[PDB]
Amino acid sequence: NANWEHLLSLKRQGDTAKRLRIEQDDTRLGFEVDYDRIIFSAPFRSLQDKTQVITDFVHTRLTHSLEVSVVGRSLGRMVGKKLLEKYPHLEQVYGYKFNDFGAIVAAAALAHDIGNPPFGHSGEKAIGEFFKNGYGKRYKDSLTAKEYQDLIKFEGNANGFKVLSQSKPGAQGGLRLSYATLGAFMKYPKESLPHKPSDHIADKKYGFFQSERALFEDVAQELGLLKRSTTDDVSWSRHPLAYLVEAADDICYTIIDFEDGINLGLIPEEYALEYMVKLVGQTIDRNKYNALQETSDRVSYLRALAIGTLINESVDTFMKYEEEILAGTFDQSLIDKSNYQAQITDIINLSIERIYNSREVIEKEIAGYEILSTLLEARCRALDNNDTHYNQLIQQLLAPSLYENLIQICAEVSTMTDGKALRNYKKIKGL
Amino acid sequence: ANWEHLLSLKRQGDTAKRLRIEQDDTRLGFEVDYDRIIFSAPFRSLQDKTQVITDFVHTRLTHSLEVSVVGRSLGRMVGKKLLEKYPHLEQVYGYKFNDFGAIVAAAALAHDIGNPPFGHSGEKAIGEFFKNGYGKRYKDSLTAKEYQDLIKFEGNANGFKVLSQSKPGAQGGLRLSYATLGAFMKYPKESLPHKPSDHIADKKYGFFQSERALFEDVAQELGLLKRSTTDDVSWSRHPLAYLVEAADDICYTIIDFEDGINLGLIPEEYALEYMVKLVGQTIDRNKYNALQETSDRVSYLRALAIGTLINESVDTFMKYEEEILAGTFDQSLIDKSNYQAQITDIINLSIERIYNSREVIEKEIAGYEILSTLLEARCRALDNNDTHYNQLIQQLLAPSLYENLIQICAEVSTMTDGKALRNYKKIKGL
Ligand SMILES: [Mn+2]
Ligand SMILES: [Mn+2]
Repeated sequence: NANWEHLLSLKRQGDTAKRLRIEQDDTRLGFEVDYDRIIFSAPFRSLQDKTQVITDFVHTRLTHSLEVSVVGRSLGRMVGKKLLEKYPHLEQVYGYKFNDFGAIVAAAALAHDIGNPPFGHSGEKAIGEFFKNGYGKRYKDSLTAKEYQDLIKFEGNANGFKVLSQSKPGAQGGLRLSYATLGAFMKYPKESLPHKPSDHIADKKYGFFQSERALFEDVAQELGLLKRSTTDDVSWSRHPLAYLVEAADDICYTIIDFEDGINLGLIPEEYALEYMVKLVGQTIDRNKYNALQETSDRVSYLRALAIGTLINESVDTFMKYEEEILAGTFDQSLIDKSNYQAQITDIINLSIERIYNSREVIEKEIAGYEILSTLLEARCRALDNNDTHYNQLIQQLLAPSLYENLIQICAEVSTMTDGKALRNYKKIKGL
Repeated sequence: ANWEHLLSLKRQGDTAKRLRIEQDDTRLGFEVDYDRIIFSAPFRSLQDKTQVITDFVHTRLTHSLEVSVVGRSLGRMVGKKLLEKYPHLEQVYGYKFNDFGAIVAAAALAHDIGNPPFGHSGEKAIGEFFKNGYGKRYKDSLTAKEYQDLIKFEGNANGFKVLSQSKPGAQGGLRLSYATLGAFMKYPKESLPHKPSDHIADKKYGFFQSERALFEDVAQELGLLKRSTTDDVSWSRHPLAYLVEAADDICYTIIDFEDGINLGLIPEEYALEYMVKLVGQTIDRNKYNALQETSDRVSYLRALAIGTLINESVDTFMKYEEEILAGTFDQSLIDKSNYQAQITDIINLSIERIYNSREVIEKEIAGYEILSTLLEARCRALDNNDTHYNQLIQQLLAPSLYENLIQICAEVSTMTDGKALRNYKKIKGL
């Protein structure tokens, strides 16, 4: 069974001595510094020019990441305060405070989208398609089964972990986030294989590439995560705070996708109160709602309330199943146990029908397949014959072990802004 | 002046006091303020608002987030020292060091939220419209202060308006805590008199006549010191305003320099030359030399210089803490820095190579045309709301005379750079 004293590790990669919570300066608390390191990092700043499914210029992945980190800070503060009541020795002996849990969830949430390719899950699938059926199929017999699985099922979560921890000359350990933050980041503590060994949400995807396996082994050992398999296919039970990072993300994309689609016209405004009345009625001020004269103001009032309702419930679900999560025996997400799962489901379904299957979004994702394939092919052909005049040009333009080279090409194409990607694609194509 | 009152948790419309000891620690009013700004439409609109350069990767949103991060750190470090200097603030009123960081962080997060597009040129295009352009005609129908609001339109005062604008069903706007609004107020003065002293608090003004009564309520709750010797009102800065200003000062000095270097406008060699004193005692030379990319090298130096400037600003603040509390502090915290010469060399280099570059002058020249055109259409429709064309302009751009003109200026100010150009193009047929 896992221990909250080890799960709240302040260790950073390469540390030679232990970091005790009591001995920290509260003005420079490890977990809070993690948040700043992310805000100021080049991968986070690049989210300015990375659009979500809809490209209205005011629907960015930076805003999503920001709002997920805010909701995440709330979730972790409230759970953190209840956990210190249950296990008083964590504050009495180890010096932990409730804002520590707030900070861990907030930093992991803030970073949760940092490694995703452009164009959504279509972007991930364009990359996988490239190595499964495109030019990149040629590498299959030179890679291990799990190196190849990293590629053909390329996963933005796992690319995220690489962005946060990648060593470079003069920058060992990447952003060097606290291990507790890295533990909460990891929604899927498993390798690419075996694929979907169970129906648990933690088994649905994978969380780290082969290139990062040794790194997460260090994190998992320090946190004391529970070994879920020892069959040479490593996987662990989720760090408890990872459920809150997931819940914050789930809450935001459920409610705020709905809001956005109402504002963009894709969802008639009538559905707003219809799908959300159960989630708001115990807290809504009817007088205030009927005075608001603008649709955007009405639906954002409803969204603030729906999000408040879901945070409060998610805290309760965590505390109820707290011992099962600590044992690694909790099989669902926090949101899967919500009493509003009927309402959440109808919301998600309407959002899919009217937004994610809208003609604009389908078009952006189809063009994304072509943009990502073209960039991957220019990179891989340059890797294969670095001697030609053209491939040396391509090398100066796009990038000035075989598996490490391929995964790095994937990481770099994935972290390109939409601006650099399209401009470089157009250049390659003569447009 | 008393830190008990300066740290007020009041929200607009309140009928009873808000005791710090009775706040829920997971719903603290100062931290709620941050989240309200983060989720607000005006803050989201900074996504499509460019700063000096249009690279899509230098937005007013990223600047606002980084100023707020540097402000949280300042508020935090200063807060602990204030609480150790004034222990009754914690043992009696229940304030905590994280409270100062939250106030500074919220005020800093919002500090650019009312700024017009196209930078300081945007502000001057709005003023010229009312001083010598079409808007000149209203001068005889407005008090001196009402007109001065227009001819010297100020992004800072527009930000206060945005944070507090009442609308049906939304009294008080974001309803931020009064301590946060105090921390936001860099220029607690009205548009007149114009630059009374050479003090930075008097270089600009901070609230329009439309918001004068709101800030009067704020200044009274917080117990700010009236420094005005006339009917013209003026207050000494809320002490935390010095930290909000310092966070902004540190970020635009160092990060503009970093941006200019990474963009290509400033040669790389100037990085170490201009920042060696700011980083000499904390830089790891082997780490630096091991960094291969210039971007990563300048990021390292930027993090180091900000670290030095934050520490020095905290020390400066506590050194002059009683003078700031008494409203007798005459400078910015960064004005008192030992690296004033390095800072000035850095600012003057950025001015020469970034702010006067051809690409920035053209954007500003174009910004003038865009803002003047939108202002004239809205004002002509205000004057003759009866014609078919002016009703059309009313539906597209906006679906008491001073109230109407200050509103038109606020709306033109908060338009994204994108909406400004598109609406400008429709008004011109493209
Ligand atoms: Mn997300
Ligand atoms: Mn600024």
